[PDB]
Amino acid sequence: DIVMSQSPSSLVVSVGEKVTMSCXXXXXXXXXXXXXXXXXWYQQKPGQSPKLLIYXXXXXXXGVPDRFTGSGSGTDFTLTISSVKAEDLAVYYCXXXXXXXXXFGGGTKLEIKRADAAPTVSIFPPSSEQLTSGGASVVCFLNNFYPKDINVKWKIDGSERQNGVLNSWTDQDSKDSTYSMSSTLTLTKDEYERHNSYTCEATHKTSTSPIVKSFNRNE
Amino acid sequence: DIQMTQSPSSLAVSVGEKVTMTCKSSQSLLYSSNQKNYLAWYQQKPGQSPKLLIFWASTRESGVPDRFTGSGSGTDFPLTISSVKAEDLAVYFCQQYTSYPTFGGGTKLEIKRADAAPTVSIFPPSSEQLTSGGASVVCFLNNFYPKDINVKWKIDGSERQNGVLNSWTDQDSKDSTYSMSSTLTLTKDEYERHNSYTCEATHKTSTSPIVKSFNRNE
Amino acid sequence: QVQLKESGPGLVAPSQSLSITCTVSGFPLTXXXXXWVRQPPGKGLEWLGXXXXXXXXXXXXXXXXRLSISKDNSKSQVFLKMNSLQTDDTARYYCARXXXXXXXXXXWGQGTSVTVSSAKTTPPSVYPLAPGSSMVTLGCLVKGYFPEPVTVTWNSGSLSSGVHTFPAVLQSDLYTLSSSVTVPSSTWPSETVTCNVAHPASSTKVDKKIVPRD
Amino acid sequence: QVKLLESGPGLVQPSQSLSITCTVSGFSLTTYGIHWVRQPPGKGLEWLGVIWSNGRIDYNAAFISRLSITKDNSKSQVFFKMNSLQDDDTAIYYCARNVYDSLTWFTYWGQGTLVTVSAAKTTPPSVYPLAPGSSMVTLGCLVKGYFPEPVTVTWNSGSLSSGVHTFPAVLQSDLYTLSSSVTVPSSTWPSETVTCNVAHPASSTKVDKKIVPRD
Amino acid sequence: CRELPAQKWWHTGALYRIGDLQAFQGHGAGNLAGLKGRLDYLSSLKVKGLVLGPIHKNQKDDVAQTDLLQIDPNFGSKEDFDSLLQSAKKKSIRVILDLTPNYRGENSWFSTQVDTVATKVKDALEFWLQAGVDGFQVRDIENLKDASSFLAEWQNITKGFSEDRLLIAGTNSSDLQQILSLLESNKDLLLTSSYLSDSGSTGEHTKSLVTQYLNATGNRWCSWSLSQARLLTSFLPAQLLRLYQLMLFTLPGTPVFSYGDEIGLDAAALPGQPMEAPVMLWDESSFPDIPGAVSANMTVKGQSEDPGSLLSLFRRLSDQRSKERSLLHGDFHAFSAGPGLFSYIRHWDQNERFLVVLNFGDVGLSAGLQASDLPASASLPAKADLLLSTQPGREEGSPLELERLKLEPHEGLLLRFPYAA
Ligand SMILES: *[C@@H]1O[C@H](CO)[C@@H](O[C@@H]2O[C@H](CO)[C@@H](O)[C@H](O)[C@H]2NC(C)=O)[C@H](O)[C@H]1NC(C)=O
Ligand SMILES: *[C@@H]1O[C@H](CO)[C@@H](O)[C@H](O)[C@H]1NC(C)=O
Ligand SMILES: *[C@@H]1O[C@H](CO)[C@@H](O)[C@H](O)[C@H]1NC(C)=O
Ligand SMILES: *[C@@H]1O[C@H](CO)[C@@H](O)[C@H](O)[C@H]1NC(C)=O
Repeated sequence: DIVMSQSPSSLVVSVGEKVTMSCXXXXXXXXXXXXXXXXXWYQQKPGQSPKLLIYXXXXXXXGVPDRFTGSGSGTDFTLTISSVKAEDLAVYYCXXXXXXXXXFGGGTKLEIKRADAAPTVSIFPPSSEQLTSGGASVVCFLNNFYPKDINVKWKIDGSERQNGVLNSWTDQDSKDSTYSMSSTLTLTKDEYERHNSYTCEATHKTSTSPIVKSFNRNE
Repeated sequence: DIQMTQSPSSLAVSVGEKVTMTCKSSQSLLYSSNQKNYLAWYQQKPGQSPKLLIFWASTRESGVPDRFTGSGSGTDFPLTISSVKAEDLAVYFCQQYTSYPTFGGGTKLEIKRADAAPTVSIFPPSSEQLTSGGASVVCFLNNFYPKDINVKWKIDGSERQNGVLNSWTDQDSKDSTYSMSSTLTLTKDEYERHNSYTCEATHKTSTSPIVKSFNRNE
Repeated sequence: QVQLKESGPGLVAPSQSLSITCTVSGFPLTXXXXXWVRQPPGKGLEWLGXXXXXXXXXXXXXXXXRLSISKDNSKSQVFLKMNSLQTDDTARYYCARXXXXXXXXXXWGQGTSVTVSSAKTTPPSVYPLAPGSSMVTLGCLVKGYFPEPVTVTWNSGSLSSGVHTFPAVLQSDLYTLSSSVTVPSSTWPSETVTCNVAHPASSTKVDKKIVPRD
Repeated sequence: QVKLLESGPGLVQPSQSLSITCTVSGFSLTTYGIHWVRQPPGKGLEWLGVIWSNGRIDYNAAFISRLSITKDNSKSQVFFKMNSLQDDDTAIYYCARNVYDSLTWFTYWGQGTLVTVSAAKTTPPSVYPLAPGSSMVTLGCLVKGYFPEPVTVTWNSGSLSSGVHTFPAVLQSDLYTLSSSVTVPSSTWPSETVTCNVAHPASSTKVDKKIVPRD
Repeated sequence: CRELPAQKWWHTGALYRIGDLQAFQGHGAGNLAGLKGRLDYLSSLKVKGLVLGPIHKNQKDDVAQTDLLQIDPNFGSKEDFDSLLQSAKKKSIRVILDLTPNYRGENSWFSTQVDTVATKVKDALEFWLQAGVDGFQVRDIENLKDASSFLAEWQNITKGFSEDRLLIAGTNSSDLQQILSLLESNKDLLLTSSYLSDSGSTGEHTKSLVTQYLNATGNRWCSWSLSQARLLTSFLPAQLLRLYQLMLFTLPGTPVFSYGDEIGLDAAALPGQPMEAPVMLWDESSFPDIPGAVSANMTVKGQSEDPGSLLSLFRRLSDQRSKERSLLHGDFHAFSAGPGLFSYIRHWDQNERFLVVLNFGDVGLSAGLQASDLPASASLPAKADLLLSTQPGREEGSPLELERLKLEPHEGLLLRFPYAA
């Protein structure tokens, strides 16, 4: 059967920097009886189905913005975009089209290069509805920052809490090309109520100062 | 699909002499089962749509004088003119038969000539136009050969540059001269704010500016 | 237009068989060929088969012994019957149409997930989030659920721009997630802000409006 | 004999339709093909599709079905229909004819039709007399304020043609404006009445202006 | 066991249609006597007959001067024609004539005063049958009013003088309730229509369109053609042109081509040629109006030397049509198969059996042969020795197992397996 390999795994590309990726096939996909080529590119934004872009290696589908001009022939092909837009972060598969067990490609990750922005940290206390249950969990969002590599740290009454940490990154954003992250520290009823101050610390790449929003139980 | 690269963009040759207009293409034009090569040439006189000159790369159409004949075989071929006349000033075409997408481009013929001092004529605006609020004094510069000439408008002895549109003509079929209009555009208020309006000629054939002017009180 | 509705995601116990539905519209089904693919998240995409207008299947050789593609021509829906549901069948299946005998999968469906473990279907527990002491953000915490898909939409789609739903993370047989939406300060004590927890595979929809703190 | 004349509208707006009818006067269509060949002015020629004697219709490779040329032997009219025009297709469109079966273009219509595509309105021009103020004495004549180029100006309706010159029109303020000059013998000018005759077909305004010698 | 049903002369091979004789053999020589060097060429394709274009004298739309009994003198003379008929039996190739009176007007039957036209052609049958020619052809009988009542006596007289003649009718309406409403009592005539014309965008209806026709016909003898007077390539892509002469030959019926389609002649991408009648390209001197649109491989003298052509296929598929017995008059069984293809069998008890599998898709489908329905007198063996493949790249002579077959995209097959039972 045909082997579909995908050469670039991830891509940082600035706004308007001519995305170019490639995919390699096992045998030729250029049948020398119709003298055409058979490959196909699929685009999937996070949370959606994939979408058809190119069929027979050179055509554009109905209803496509024409920044996408894929090319190549033989055992290697190239998807070439002229310039990216705000909504082009997706995954891009290649496909065999002329075979029996139509094997898709591996996948790639396109992310956009952008300037460095700082979070807006907000920590919220557990509601009385959860404290009705005897449960407690403190929530600390981190919104709209471009550096992916980040450090969250927690402290209880100033004393550092290292355990109980649940992390949640998100995808890159569709508009400002930023990431996001929450942090939930879930504790029991009285282990919450045996301590007063709770400290959520955001250690980021954009600044040396940890933006630390914090609160106390009696506050 | 064949493309027809004609070699000269233009050619300047005085009367009685011989020129070569060639064209180059991709493919062999000789259909090998015959011995002919499929080809044409066209003559576009200015203002008119063209007519035939030559079919089948070496013939004449009926009613065309034999100063022109075509030669060449295969891919590269000239026209040649055995002597050039005064009326033969035109644009020459290479056009195609062999594949079905047919055409090529057009070259230009120009001609060398004895130089000519121009004839300058000025015209003040009318009772009809200045009634309609617009002021445009115009000047005519007829009958000169050497193509680059500079008209100079002046208002009260001072050089005026703005408000003037220029327009040349083509080289004439009979005497091979040129003719040029310069159209000053201003307001009737600025028109009546002066007396002297001056038309000056900067030409090659001498260095004296052949002047035409009039005062508005006249 | 090409519109392809599905069941959304469902849950069955392992080593079983189930009907995964794909109700289509906007075109007569006999004029095209509906196909299905398989994707587990964080992995590649895999194709398994294709039915046709004459109820004829040409299945793939890899997933051959454990598929069963069929069709209902009358109700404009292509079914699928999995069987012997093992661990790593937890994945996504898209019912994707294509041009007839061309294999150009253009119109895809919304896709469905499938889960096979013997844990129970449980309704989620909801917690609104009121801030501490301009542009401010609000949240809506949901914990304790294991039917997998949840879409939460604020005020029935009234606020839509600055919403970032965070992904669901599993711990102790239950998933949880966090909502996030940045609303100007003039709106929250004055307007309607109601987190609406729509849970399809529990068939439950709960709305929670955030009252201010004390 | 072999005589052509065609009927074009002159100017249509961007992204609109067109209809050129070449009424072949003198010879029957059913043995000679009819092409169409366009020319943006000052530039090269570019092919448009033919209609053969049968009814077989061709087009160019650059556009297969943008064009639609229909032949009708009812009144010897050859219809032309192009759709989705732009300002990059302002050109001379003219009729043509082949030598019997191959592509030697035997004639063309010698005039043609100059069609340009813009959003501006065709305005009727304004003619202005030019007699000199203060041998051989040169006269001229202005016409002013018109959008389509076809305007032509003749002197005593083509009586003198040798000593005359006519200048091309220049676009300014959405208005083309030309003049035409003529060397006039001094035995004629205050004695023979000079008649400037302006003809604009797109405005369909044929007005004649006798040139008065000045005061 | 089995006593053989009798073989007439036109089940045993192919027809051939020529519309414009002046367009066939090239310009200038538009004579009937000219096409006698070409009859050596038509015995290379070994067709078992041809219908010749309408040569009766016919002023366009004129009733009083339109006579079916003498040759229009553009084509030669009457005594030229008896040299044609006599020389044609040197190669055992029959001749059939058109008998539509109008063929230069639009309506080919003079819709006003219908019965005098039929009265004219009724006498015209007798003279040409005494002239020694064998077979006629009428086109656009739906333009003729009440065509079934007139189809009787024209069939009756051409069965009268002998029973080795032929009478081909034609129509355009592709609805089955019109088509077999002609063959309901009139059974001993061939018919060609536009029934297989409307392909559903590269052949999606075709596997139903053969089978529904071949079932509703009650398994008589019929005739397989795309249309009554037009070429193959004026309906199809040029990529399907090797997957219909495979189907049009091994079906149970009379193959009715036109001229030039053994090249796959393209009426499009040839300017100056009409839609009804291009010129046939014997070599490069066949079209000197333009040297460009004529390539090297669009000619007979391009394809006669390459074995991977369309013509070189057509010189090895008609040869199998007239020769082997099961493709002559055998029985047709189309078993069920995969999603987007079409396949069948032909068997004749102890003779060779021929297995056909086509591929109307556009992908590299693997052939799922899901038969299970045949009699055990003719069912699938393990291997078949691969007679013919429309696209080069395989053996043509190797035994291949059936359930691991792996068709190429747009490739049909010819598989020959013996009795072995
Ligand atoms: C199929 O044949 C029918 C029957 O002749 C055609 O329809 C007629 O066309 C003629 C043309 O002159 C008209 O006068 C008739 O009025 C039409 N109708 C009938 C009921 O006779 C039809 O055009 C043909 N269609 C095709 C695709 O070949
Ligand atoms: C026409 O056919 C019928 C049916 O066989 C037959 O009875 C009749 O005699 C035939 N007509 C003539 C003139 O023989
Ligand atoms: C032919 O088809 C019809 C309907 O498709 C069916 O009823 C009939 O039985 C078929 N003929 C035979 C001989 O099976
Ligand atoms: C003949 O070969 C040429 C390539 O030289 C190709 O373009 C053309 O399509 C071929 N003819 C046909 C009928 O396919």
